[PDB]
Amino acid sequence: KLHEYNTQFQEKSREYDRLYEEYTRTSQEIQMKRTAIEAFNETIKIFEEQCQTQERYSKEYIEKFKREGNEKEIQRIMHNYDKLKSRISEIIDSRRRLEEDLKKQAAEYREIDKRMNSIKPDLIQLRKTRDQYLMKLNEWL
Amino acid sequence: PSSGELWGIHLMPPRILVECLLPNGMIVTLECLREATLVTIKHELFREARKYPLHQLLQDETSYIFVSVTQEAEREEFFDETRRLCDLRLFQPFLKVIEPVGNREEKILNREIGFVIGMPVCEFDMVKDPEVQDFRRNILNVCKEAVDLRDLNSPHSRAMYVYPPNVESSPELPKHIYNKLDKGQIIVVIWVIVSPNNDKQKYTLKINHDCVPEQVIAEAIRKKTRSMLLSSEQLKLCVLEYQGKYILKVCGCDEYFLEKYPLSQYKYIRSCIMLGRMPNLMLMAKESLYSQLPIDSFTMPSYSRSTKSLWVINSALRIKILCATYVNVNIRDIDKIYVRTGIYHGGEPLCDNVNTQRVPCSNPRWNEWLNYDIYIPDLPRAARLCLSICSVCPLAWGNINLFDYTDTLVSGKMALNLWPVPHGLEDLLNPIGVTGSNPNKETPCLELEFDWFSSVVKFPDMSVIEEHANWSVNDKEQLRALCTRDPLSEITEQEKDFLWSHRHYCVTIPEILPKLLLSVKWNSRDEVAQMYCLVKDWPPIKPEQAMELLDCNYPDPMVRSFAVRCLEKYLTDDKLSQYLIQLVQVLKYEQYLDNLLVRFLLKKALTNQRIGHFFFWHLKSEMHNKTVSQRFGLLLESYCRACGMYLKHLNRQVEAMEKLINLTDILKQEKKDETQKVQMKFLVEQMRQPDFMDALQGFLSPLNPAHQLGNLRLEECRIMSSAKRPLWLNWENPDIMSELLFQNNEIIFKNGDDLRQDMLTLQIIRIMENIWQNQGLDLRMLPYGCLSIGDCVGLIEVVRNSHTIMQIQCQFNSHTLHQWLKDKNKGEIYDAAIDLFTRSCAGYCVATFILGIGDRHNSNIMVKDDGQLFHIDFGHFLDHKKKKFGYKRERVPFVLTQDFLIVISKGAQEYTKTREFERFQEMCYKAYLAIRQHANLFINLFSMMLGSGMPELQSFDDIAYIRKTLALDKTEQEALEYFTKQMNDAHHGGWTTKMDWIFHT
Ligand SMILES: Cc1cc([C@H](C)Nc2ccccc2)c2oc(N3CCOCC3)cc(=O)c2c1
Ligand SMILES: Cc1cc([C@H](C)Nc2ccccc2)c2oc(N3CCOCC3)cc(=O)c2c1
Repeated sequence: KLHEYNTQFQEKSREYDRLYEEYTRTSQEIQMKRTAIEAFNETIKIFEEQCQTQERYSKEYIEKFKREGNEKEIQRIMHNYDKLKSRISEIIDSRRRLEEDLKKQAAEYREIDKRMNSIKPDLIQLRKTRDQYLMKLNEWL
Repeated sequence: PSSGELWGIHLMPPRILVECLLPNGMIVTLECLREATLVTIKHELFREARKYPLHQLLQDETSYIFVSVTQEAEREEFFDETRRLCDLRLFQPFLKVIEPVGNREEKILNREIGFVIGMPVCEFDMVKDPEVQDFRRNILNVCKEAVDLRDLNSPHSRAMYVYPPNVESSPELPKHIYNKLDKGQIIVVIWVIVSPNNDKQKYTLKINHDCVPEQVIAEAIRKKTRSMLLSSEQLKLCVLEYQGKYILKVCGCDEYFLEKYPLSQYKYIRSCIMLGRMPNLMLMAKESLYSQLPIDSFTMPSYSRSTKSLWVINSALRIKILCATYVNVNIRDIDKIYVRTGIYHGGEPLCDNVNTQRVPCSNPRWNEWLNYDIYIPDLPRAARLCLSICSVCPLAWGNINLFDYTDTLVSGKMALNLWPVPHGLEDLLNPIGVTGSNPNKETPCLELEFDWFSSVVKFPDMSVIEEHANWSVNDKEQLRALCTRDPLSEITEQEKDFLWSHRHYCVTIPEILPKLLLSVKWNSRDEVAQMYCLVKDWPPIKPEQAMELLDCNYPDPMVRSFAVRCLEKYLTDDKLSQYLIQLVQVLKYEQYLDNLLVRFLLKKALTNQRIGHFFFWHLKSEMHNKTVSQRFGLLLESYCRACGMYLKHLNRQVEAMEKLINLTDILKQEKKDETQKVQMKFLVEQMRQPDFMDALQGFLSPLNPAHQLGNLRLEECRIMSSAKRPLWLNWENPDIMSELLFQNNEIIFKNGDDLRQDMLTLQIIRIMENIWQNQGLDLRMLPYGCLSIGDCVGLIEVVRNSHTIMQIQCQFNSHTLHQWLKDKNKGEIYDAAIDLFTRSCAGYCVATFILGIGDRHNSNIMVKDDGQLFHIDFGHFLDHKKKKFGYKRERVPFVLTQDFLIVISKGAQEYTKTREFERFQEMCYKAYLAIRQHANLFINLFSMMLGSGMPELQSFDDIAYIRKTLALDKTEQEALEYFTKQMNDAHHGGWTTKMDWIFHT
């Protein structure tokens, strides 16, 4: 029965293709996202450096106002530091969320490898199982 | 690894908020248009910086520059302020303002090399390894040697690197082309613009086809001058002194005749001759071409800063397989693992071996010394280890050069990140695969330990080997029928022994080298040394048969040296450009980055920027691909330094294609899966925005830099049904003589489809046309141009006035096709238009048969109004369908034979047994058998491409199909029989007049 092993062959074969297409399509989003992780790390690095320049250049001015009892001007300076560190919180929340999708892809990728290897050898048999039936009569398709 | 305008957003809003980080230490959110230039943003920010605190301690805006994080994650310092926000390829919308310290504004403005190239140059700096660093530096020595060459003779040498002559090589005309002339001479119209109205004054001329442009100028001179009356001696002085003060340009495109070639030898003209159209040239002031070609300007960069012999060692080769890292399958469903090894030279030398089937899948350890049975001194230079971590199937594979690029034998411990197995590979080990650690570190990592000996072991050099080579040192005559043979034929052990036996005798039949080389026990020492001695002083061979020796089966440095030496002696700049596709993919097999081939190609790319142009694009095509990403990276960088000003123009186009890539990515994925109507007002409205008009107007065409893409027609630009979302684009030809050649440059841009097969097939097609032409058959193909610019991104040349047979045949009637072509070629032009069809058809028939172009159809074939048919959209290539079934399966007969035979035999009721059909049928016989005698060139061209991940060409058995299509063991007549029998074979791609396949009755 070729009609019997053609049903196995086409099922294992054409699932390997849905499986191999999810392999290399996932694999791209893996390295894609990971290099976005890298860009996040340089953005959080630069935003910390801007944050460290306020606390430098602010020292002498912020004191000068405290002395003169300005308050209204002191509150504008801090309002800007308030934006600054708030936006670096968002970068980090955004980084962490992408950090997991990466880990999640780590898991679900390895599982596509697992089952991709599982399909390989059992397909290797089914193909040369069909050799047994080379015994006009091309119609059992 | 990225795409579009911002991380995750394919396309910026019409206006976005961008966080500007000032140096006064404060954040200035600023409202911007996506179009806006950096010069205008800075300016606008700095007005708004006054309304924030600490506004006084900021400096003037022109004492500052922007910096941000690019989508490939790195601090880009935006020195060029032309640029627009959308083109900045930012990660997040924010900008740091800094003082532009870290000078060489000029040198730091070669983060355009990093854009055009595909990988940022910073990455190469921050790379360990000596070979990579050694390469970048030493390769600059090839670049000086280029720039110096192209600059000695400064006016002319320059205008020859840009704008080299497009010459067909061999002046000698085929006599069937020559007769089309008339008295061995040809008519030619020479145009000239004049001061006021751009007044196009013409001057027509009959002149000897074989004369050089210099002379054509002089004939022009006579015509214009000698209307007015003057002496013979005067004309002859006027030529003398002004003959060479002019040059000749083809009308319509930047392709000049700057060289003393026979006018027929220029491709433009010989094309005009056989095609039977009249060449229109433009006479230009020599001075005005030269004046508008800049300075060469090459300056070099930052990167310019106790051992034994191998033969002393007296032991077998052994290798400790230590332990893996991890491997991804579940314990229960199959749980036995073993590392299969084997040393190689292309095809196996040492009788290889496995390792103990110990299968701790939990913790793959072995710690066993695998002892191979080869003596360490016998090891050839190209010796290399291959391996894989297999299962009770391959799983993960890898390869290792047993010698450094320094000639040092590897010693001691080292890890090797393994590759995954290709789709259609089942064969355990993989030796035709690339050699090195997987750059992807998140992969199976297997550890090794080689032996360390007393001190560092090195492979001997030439002179010492030649000492050992000298120390060691009819019906046989008609076994040169060994070298009249296809290269994938195989040879028996007697045939190997015979070849080897009579090797000294061999030097006078230089053709046989690839078979002699194949008959050397590489696992010898003595034999290889005698061989190294022969190949040193072997007599040179034809470019084509020598470039076999650069394929994956000849991995020895000595061998390949000889191949390249052949190449630089023969192999014209014509035929180099022809086979360029093949030579770039064959680098993939060269062990070390700095090899004589990479040198030769780079010099040629910098000697001739027409080669350079494709040499660049062909390399950038494979830049997504990590196998060669490193190798092609460093090479492509070195092209980009030495190319002079073409880097302005490569940039212009790489930015253009990127805009298209990302635009079509919106139409595919993004919320753009609906009507033609919605996508065409979106696309056409998007294309009107400034950033866009500038990226895709005024630049050169990647298919051919000769034609300038001018303005978009835009009203002519549209999208195909197909869910690839391919674009049909129309540009103006902004030439003054636009209207003489092409006024429409139309191009098909395409995502999704791997254009690489089309790109190869269309190359093969052209070669067949040349073989047939030079043989005196006039089977006219149409090998339209088509370049793959990347990963399933491509460009396709649009043939004007063509139609698909479908459009043309839409009750239905088989005559329909013919009774239309008749209508388009009325009365006097009829017998001529059917000749074209019949020849066209015959060629494409025999061509597609040989290559086994995938199941063909109604919209696969096209026909121009004049009657020339041509095939498009080849895709799935040489058989290949056979992989889906695994059998010599029946397929749909070529149903169109009916429509075609009616056009071939004119409106004939009966057409199978006509005077006309014999004439066609003959042509197909002639053309088929013609290719047979040039068979090997094809087998070689395909085998050079094994490297590329083309799914149809991932083994040698794939190529072997061309042996089956040709006659393999068969002799001319036998082969003509096989052909006809396979052509008249119904349910096997052919035709009968049963007219009832399908059902049978
Ligand atoms: C899917 C597809 C479609 C076409 C048609 C003829 N052109 C088309 C392309 C994009 C939008 C609308 C039409 C094609 O036309 C061409 N031709 C265009 C005519 O000159 C020769 C190449 C090649 C193709 O590979 C090809 C592929
Ligand atoms: C007019 C005409 C006729 C044929 C017939 C079926 N082949 C044929 C040609 C010469 C002698 C005998 C048969 C053709 O066969 C083909 N086949 C040839 C087999 O491979 C697929 C394409 C293509 C044609 O365009 C084609 C065109």
